[PDB]
Amino acid sequence: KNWVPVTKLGRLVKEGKIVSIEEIYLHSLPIKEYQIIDYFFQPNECSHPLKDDVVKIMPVQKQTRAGQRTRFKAFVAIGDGNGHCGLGVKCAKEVATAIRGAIISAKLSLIPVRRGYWGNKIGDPHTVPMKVSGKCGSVRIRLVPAPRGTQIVGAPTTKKMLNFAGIKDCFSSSCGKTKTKGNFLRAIFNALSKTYGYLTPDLWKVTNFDKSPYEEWSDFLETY
Amino acid sequence: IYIPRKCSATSRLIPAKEHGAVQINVGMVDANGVYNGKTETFAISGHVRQNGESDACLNRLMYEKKLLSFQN
Amino acid sequence: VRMSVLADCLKTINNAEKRGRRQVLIRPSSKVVIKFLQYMQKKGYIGSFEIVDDHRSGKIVVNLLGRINKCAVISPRYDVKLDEIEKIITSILPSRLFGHLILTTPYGIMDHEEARRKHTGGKVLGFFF
Amino acid sequence: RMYGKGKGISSSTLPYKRKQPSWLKQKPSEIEDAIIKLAKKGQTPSQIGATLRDNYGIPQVKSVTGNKILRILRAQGIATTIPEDLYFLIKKAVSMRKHLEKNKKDKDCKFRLILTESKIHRISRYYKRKKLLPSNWKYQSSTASALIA
Amino acid sequence: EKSSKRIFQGEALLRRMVRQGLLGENEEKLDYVLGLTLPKLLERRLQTKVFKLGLAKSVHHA
Amino acid sequence: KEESIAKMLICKVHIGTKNLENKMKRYVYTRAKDGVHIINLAKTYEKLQLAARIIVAISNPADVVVVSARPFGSRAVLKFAQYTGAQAIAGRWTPGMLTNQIIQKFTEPRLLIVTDPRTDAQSVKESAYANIPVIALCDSDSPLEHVDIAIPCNNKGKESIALMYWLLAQEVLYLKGVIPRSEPWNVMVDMFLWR
Amino acid sequence: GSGKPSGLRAARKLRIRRRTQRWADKSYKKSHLGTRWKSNPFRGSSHA
RNA sequence: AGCAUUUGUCUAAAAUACUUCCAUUAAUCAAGAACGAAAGUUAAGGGAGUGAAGACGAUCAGAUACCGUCGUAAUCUUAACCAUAAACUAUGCCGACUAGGUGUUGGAUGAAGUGCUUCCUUCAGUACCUUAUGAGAAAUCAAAGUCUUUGGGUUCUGGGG
RNA sequence: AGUCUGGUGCCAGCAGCCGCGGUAAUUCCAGCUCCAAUAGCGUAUAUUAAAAUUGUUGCAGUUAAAACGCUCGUAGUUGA
Repeated sequence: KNWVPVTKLGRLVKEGKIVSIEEIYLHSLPIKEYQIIDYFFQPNECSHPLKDDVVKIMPVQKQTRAGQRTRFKAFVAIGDGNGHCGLGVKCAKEVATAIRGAIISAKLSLIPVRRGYWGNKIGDPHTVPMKVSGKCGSVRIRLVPAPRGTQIVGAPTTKKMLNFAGIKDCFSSSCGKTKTKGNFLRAIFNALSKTYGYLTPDLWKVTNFDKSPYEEWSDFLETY
Repeated sequence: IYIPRKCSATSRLIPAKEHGAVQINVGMVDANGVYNGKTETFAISGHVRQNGESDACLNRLMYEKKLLSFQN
Repeated sequence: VRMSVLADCLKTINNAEKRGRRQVLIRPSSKVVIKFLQYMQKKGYIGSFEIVDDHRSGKIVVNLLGRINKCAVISPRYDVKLDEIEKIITSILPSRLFGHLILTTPYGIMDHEEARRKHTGGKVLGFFF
Repeated sequence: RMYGKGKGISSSTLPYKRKQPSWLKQKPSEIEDAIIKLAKKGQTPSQIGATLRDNYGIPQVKSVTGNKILRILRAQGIATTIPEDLYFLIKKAVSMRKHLEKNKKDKDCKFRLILTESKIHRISRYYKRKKLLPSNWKYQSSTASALIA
Repeated sequence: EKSSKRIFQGEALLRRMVRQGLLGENEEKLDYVLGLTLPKLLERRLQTKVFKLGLAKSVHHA
Repeated sequence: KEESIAKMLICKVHIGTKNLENKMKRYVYTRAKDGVHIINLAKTYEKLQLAARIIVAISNPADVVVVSARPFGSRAVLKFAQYTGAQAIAGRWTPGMLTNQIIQKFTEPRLLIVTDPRTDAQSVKESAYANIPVIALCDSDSPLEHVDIAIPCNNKGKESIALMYWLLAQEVLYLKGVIPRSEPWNVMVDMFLWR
Repeated sequence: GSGKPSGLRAARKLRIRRRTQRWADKSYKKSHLGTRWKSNPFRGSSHA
C-alpha cells in the first residue's frame, strides 16, 4: 500500500524498475526490506500468494537476581507453495510480538528452492533435482528425490516445510537429535538452500552477466 | 525459474542468498585513454576473496583477457 | 604404507577443486589411473592431461574444468551384477539424472550405464559427479 | 621405516639416461675385470660398487654393463653363499650377544638383540622363499659364529 | 523401455484401469497411473453413481 | 609515462620492509640484505591504471567512497575525494554504517578505496557483507584478504599515500572528460598530504 | 575401512566381532541367556 | 618406563650425504614373548637426611589430624621378585592429500661479514601465534580436517546407570 | 476431546511416561457433555518396525561409554 522504503534497492522495486525477486537473487544483494517481498507477492493479485504458519513457540529464561524472566522464542514458516520458502526466528518477551517479528524475519529470509525432475521430462518439475543434506546443531537432515506419485515422504514437520517450498516427490532421512525443533527446521532450510549450490550438467554452459541495478538505474537512483 | 551464475575465476556456482560474492566491472579504454562505452564484467566468489587469492586470480584472468600484461 | 594410489589421488583432485587450483600434479602414475582420466575426459569432467616420463614411475599433470562436485573410489572393489547396479547407483549417486558410477568389466573399464547397455557385470572402482 | 620412528629419505637420485657417460667408452670385459679384481681382493659387493664409483671413477655397473654386479659374480660362479646384508646383521647381533653376556643390566642391548634377531628371521625367511638358503635351514644363535666364519 | 515384463504388466494394468473407469481417454501412460486420487476411486462406487445418475437424492440415501 | 614513473621512483612509495605477506611477493622485486624489500613499482603503475579503469566505468563517482583511519593520510584522502567527487571517510568507521538501514551513516556505496586494510579493517569486513569489490593500497604488513584490487605501496608515510592518490587522480581525470591526456596535470603535486 | 576391515577375505573377522559384541546389549542378554526361563516365575506366559 | 658431575671403555641410534648394494623383502597383528615408575615382598649391605608405623607437646568442643619435636619400617646400592599408576600428547598405528606466519633443534646447499663467523635456500625433528565457505554438542582441534557430498589399509575397544 | 458439575483432601486413589491428590482437584470418585475406533475395542506376554541403539551398506572411542602401559611377533587381514 502507501508504505515507505528507505533503501534505494527498495525504491527501485517500489517504482517497478525490477520485475522479480529473481533479479535480486541474481546479483546476490542483501535484503533488509520486507516491502520488496510484499510488493512482489501482492496478496490479491499474486499467482502464488505467501502463506504463513506459526510452527513453534518456545519458552526461554534468563534467570536473574530477583528471579526468573520468561521470554518466548517463535519460529514461523512461510511459503508461496510453488518455489519460495522462508523460515523466520525471533525471541521477545511477548508471544504475539515474537510472532510478528518472526514473520517479518521470514519474509527477509525468503529463499528460492531448485525444483526439477527425478528423471525424465514427462511432466512438470516437481521435486529437488538431486540430494541435499543440511546440518544444524546435532541434526543432519537429507532430502533425496523420489519418482512421481511419491509425494512428501517424511515427518509432519518435514511435510509442512516441503509443502511451503513446493516440493512433491521426495524421501527425507535424519541423523542426530530431531527433537530440537528449531535446529530441525533450520537443517531443512539449510538443505533447501543447498539446492542452487550443487552444480549440474546444465550449468556446464558458459555464464555472462547482466549489469547491476545500481548501474542500470543510476540517474533515477540519484534522483529519488 | 531462478538462473544461478558462476565465478569467472574458479568455475564455481554462486548461491542465490549468499550475500558476499561480487561482479567486477572493468572499463575499456578509448584511443586517447578516455573511457570507452564498453565495460568487461567478471564474477568473483566469496571464498577466493576470503582466501585473498582474488588479486592473483584477477591478474591471471586479466592476462588471459589482455587487460593486464604483467600476468602475476 | 601407500596401498591403492587411486583413492588418495581422487581425494587430492577433490581437495584441488575445493581449493580452486585449475591444474594439479598427481605424483603416482598407472595404466588404470590414465584410463580413469581418459574416461573423465569422455564424460566432460577433465580436460587435458600430460604424462611426464620417469623410469621409476611417471607423473601426471591434469587440467581441471572445475565441474566436479566430487570424485571418489569405493574400496574394496566389490563384484556387482547387472540388476544389482540399480541398487548401487541409488545408494551412491546424487540423482539418477546425472553422476557416473565406474566399473571394471570384461569389456573394459567403463561407467555402469555403458556396461549395463553392453550386458556384463564386474567390479566397482569409483564414482564422480 | 621398519622399526625406527623416522622416515628419512636420503638416497641415490639416479640420472634420467641409462646410456654410458661420454668420458668412458670401455669394453664390457674391462668392466668385468675391474670388478673381478676387487672381488678377488676380498671386497664385498656393496664395497665393490662404492669403490667402482670412487676409485675407478665409473658410473655404476647396471648402467655401463647392462647387468647387475651380483649376477656377474653368479655367472662366473664366484658369488658368496651368505648374503652381505645378512652377514653384517648377524655380526652386529653376535656383537650385542657377546656384550649382553658380560652385561645383564643393559635393557636396550637386550631389546635391540631380540629386535635384530627378529629382523634376521624375516630376512632369512625371504631368502629361504627365494631359495637362497636351504629348505632345512634355520637361524640359531649358537651356530651364528659358524655362519659368519 | 522395451522390457517384456514391463510392457506386459503396463498394458495389462492400463487395460484394467480403463475397464474399471479410473483412467481418461488419453490417459494411457504411467504418470497418469501415479496421478490417481482417492475421490476418483470413491466415484467408481455404486452409491456415488446412483446419486450421480439422480436415482437417489444423496450418496447416503443411495 | 616515464616522467610519472620517475616521480614515483624518487618518492618513497616502493620501500617495502620486513614482515611482508606471502601473497604480495609477486609484486616484490628482491630482498635487500639490509632487511628491507624492494617493490617492482612498474606492475604497480599498470595496476593503478587498472584501478582507474574500474573506477571510471562507474556511472556515479559520488557513490564511490575513500577511507583512511590514519591522521596523516586523512588530508590526502579528503583532497583526492574532492577532485574526483568521491566521499572521503576519515578516522572511526562506525561498525554498522553500510549494513544498518536506520543508522545516520546509512550508505549503499558502489566501490570502496582503502588506505591500509590493516588499519581500515572494519570497513573491509563490512564491505564483504555488502558485496563490494574493494580497492586497497597495500603494504608489507597489509592483508590482501577481501580486496580484489591490491596496489603495492609503503603506506606508513604521508607523501607516499598522497603521491599515489594524486597520480590516480590524474589518471582518472584523463579517463574522465575533464582534461586531455596530451598535457600534464599541474594541479596540487606534492600537496595532497598532511601539513 | 576405519575401525572395521574392508578386506575381501575379511568376512570372517566381521562375523566374529559382530558375534562377540552383540552380547553387551541388555535386551539381547535377557533374550538369549537361560535366566529368563529360570528367575521369572511366569516363564513365557502372560498369566498364571 | 625413563635419562643431567669428570674422564675412559663396551654398546646401540636417527637424520644427512650417495650416478653404493639388494630387488618386494612390506603394513597392522589374535596366540605367545620382551622391557615396564611408585609402593610392597625376600635376602645382604647402608640407615646421612627425609621418614608409612609409632611416640610425646599442643591445637580444638573432641584431633586417634593439620602444626611442633622425636622416631623405628621404608627411602639408597647390590641380589631376586612383583607387573600395576591421571603408566596422559587423557587423541591406537601405518599411509597419502590438505594453510599461512612467528619461532626453534640436528644436518646439507649457496652468499656477505671478519679459514671461520653470520645470513640465504633446503631436508629431518619440534613448538607457538593467526586463519579455517574445514570439523565438532561446544569447549576446542591443522587434527578432532579431505566423513549422510558417508568405503586409503589394519589391530584394539564401548553399547543407559 | 472440557480453565464442565458435585464429593473426597499426599487420603482414597489414578496414571506405559511426564505427572495429578497434602482443602476454591480440569488428572481421583461419580454425573454431564465432547472425542477416537467400531461389531469390534481393551489388557498382558511373545516378536518385528521404530533402532545408522550392533552399524557390509551404516555407529561411536580429546572432554559424554570406549585406544590394550609400552614394543616385537606366529596365525589373521591388507600389500607400489
